[PDB]
Amino acid sequence: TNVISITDGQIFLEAELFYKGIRPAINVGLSVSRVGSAAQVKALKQVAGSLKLFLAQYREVAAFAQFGSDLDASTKQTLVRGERL
Amino acid sequence: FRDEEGQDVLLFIDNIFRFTQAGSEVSALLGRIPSAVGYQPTLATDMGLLQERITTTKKGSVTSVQAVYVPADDLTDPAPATTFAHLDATTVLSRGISELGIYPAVDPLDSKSRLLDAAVVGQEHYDVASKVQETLQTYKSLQDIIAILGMDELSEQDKLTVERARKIQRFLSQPFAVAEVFTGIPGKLVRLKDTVASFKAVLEGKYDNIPEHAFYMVGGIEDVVAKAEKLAAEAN
Amino acid sequence: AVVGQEHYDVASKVQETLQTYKSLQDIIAILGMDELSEQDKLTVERARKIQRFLSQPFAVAEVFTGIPGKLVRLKDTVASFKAVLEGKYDNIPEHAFYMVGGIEDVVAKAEKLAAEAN
Amino acid sequence: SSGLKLQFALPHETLYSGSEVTQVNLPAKSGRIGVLANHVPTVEQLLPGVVEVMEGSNSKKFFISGGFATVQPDSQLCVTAIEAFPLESFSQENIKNLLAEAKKNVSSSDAREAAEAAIQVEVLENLQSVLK
Amino acid sequence: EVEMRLKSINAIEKITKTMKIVASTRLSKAEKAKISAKKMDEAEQLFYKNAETKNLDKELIVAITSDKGLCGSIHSQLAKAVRRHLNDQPNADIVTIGDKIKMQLLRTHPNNIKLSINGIGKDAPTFQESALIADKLLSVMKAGTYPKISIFYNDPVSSLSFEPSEKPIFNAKTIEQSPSFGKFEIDTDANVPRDLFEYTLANQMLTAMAQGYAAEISARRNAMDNASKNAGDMINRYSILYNRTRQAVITNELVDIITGA
Amino acid sequence: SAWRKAGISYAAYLNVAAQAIRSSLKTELQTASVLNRSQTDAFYTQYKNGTAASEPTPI
Repeated sequence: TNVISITDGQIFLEAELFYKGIRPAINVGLSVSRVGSAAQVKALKQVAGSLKLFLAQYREVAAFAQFGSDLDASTKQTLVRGERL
Repeated sequence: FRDEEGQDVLLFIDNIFRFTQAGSEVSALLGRIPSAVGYQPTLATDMGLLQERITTTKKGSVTSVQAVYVPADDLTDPAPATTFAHLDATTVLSRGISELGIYPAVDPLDSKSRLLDAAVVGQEHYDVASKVQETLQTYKSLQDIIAILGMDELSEQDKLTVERARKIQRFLSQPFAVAEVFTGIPGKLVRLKDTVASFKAVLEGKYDNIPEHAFYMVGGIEDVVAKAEKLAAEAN
Repeated sequence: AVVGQEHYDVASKVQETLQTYKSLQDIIAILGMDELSEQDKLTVERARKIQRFLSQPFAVAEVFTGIPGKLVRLKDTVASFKAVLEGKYDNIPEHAFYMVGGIEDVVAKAEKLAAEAN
Repeated sequence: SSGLKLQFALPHETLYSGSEVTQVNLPAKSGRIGVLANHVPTVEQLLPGVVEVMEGSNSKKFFISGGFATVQPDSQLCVTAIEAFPLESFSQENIKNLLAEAKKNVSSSDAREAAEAAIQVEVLENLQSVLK
Repeated sequence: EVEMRLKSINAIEKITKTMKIVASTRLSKAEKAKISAKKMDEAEQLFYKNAETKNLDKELIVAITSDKGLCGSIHSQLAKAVRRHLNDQPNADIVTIGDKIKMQLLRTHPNNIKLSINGIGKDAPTFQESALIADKLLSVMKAGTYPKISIFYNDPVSSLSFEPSEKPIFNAKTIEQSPSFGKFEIDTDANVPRDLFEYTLANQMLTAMAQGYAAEISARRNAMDNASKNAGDMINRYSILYNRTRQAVITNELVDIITGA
Repeated sequence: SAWRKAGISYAAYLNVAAQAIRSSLKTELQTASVLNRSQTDAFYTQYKNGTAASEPTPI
């Protein structure tokens, strides 16, 4: 808690994603970068905004990927994009 | 500033969680055998001494806007609950909303206000706020079924409510005059009456045909239609 | 560059299968194993077969497990696990991998259980 | 019993169930049968065609896509149906004619498909006659 | 237990709730379809009790189920019903519709089964697919040869309780002659025996499969409600355990502060 | 006409009649139910004593 409260950013490497083979398994759901796109390449910022949006959508829909039931076409597309990313 | 000058002042606590952490810390340096909450025995004493001193005295009023940092929702610890006891109106800034695009990140349904009543803020203001909150509550209530089933099967009344709630949620995001170094969009200093009028007009269905992207990252309803025209030009 | 690309791929895939099993433990538990997708069910079955295959009799534990403590070479283990991950032994019951060594022990146990059960 | 209790049912949306009806003229296997009241019990298939249902309302054309002329001794006629026929919305010619010509063009398949193509052509001609 | 609590609250409780909700939304549409088809089913059954066409004195078994993967107890109930029927007579060409019922029939009587159909329980029933299935069954299997045809399909009473209701199928042999075939006028040149035999084989099977889908999704709703109750009480007891453990952290910090300091 | 003799069967007669009725209609009449009726994916397979799956031919 102390180190999280001190440092601007907290990169979260949790073993669950590593066991899922993400490697280095950055928990984007919990990882935080206060500096953010300010100190980032402009092209990198452009791609990373959409990347972060798509990973957030995948995270909030990732449960249905585990369920694997008859999902909506848009939700299926978002899940496919998130898993591919 | 409140007493001698006799003017309303704005007290801004950077992080009350860091304040209580530092209090427990300085307790750790000294003897200060922790008994009250577990990490600080004095915490109640100095915590009340601090909070009690912000008071609307006969000379002036001090508004204390404190920021509470919850690490991974550590509500079990008494420290966030102690701050939950002091305040009267909360402005929680859950990260999930900011991840969607509304970077202000304040949760419409979890940011309650003590003075949010028709007697204080106004009948029209309270009605608009309650209706918007109900619409957004229905939004996140039906979001799960929309995700697991789809949009077509949803009822037409619920379809209208979810569309209006999406428009309102985009409307929540507002340019900050302090955020131009990261966003580049000039800030929009809106007014409370203008805010209530715009929200009532949007919820009334007069601007349902306007795309939801128009309400995103704008100020007033005039800014809404301006961004609508801009995005229409960009698209085609 | 140490154990070889094939060994690394095999280890990563078996870890993936076992992690899918652990993640879907509760899903099998109270939601229902049959209430699952075909791919997830196949991965769970492969992970269970792998976990059964991880058992190995020990010579010092011969009196404990009741099976002679045969040894397996690294190349044999890599080849057997690569073949298992390909699904070549899906029809074989999970209990065949119990307390065995190489894939030869697996097929011998499968044949003996088929003969004794008929 | 006075009149008839027509039970017009569909797998998607039933039309009538024990409703008063005067004439239930329906396209029998041989021809079409007129049912007025206490008709003789009978069981017999229906070819596609207009199931003329006279009731308190105005003229109601109800083209059928399959059913039985099943009449009870108690005048409770039950005309089973598969596809409904709106009085005016269903009546269209361009799409029907185009589909008929396309099916006639693709009717030169094998004998198993040829019989189906011929029956489809005959039912398309029936639809064209029903269009009026 | 933080990961366990998370996977209990947001991975087996809320999404199971919303999947029960979508099951209920499907239940409404399937109930509408079921009553629509039950209209002509009631018509046919009342006609058949009006004109007794019972068959006297080469058997057919039809396993009709949706594609749901054993939603609690409906598939086990259907499997035990077909097992009992096979014990009564194991000399019928079993036709299986679905996946779970298909593998149940495979593991029970692989020799008796000779036809399997997949991709049926995708959504609410459609008439065209059922009629085509009936045509295929009467063509390749020649259901007319068997005097009796058995169709298996569950029936929910109101919401929860289900039974393996079976409806007899009347062949052309028992239509051309019957105890009360003279009541209803027939046309010999029209070949109405075979026509009515095929019509009942189509209508009864179609509505049987629609009712089986309705019962399957009702049992799915019941099973997911049971799973939701299990998730709820597991979450309650594990949240009590979580509070106990997190308070035990406070007790541990209390003891090491009053011992060390 | 010749469904019993030359055609497939009576069930095929209802199938073709229903398909003609649904497809040969107005554009606005092609609702969701009509879409489900048009879409057929019954992949029947001929099993055997040894569960020899012949082929999942379309219906």
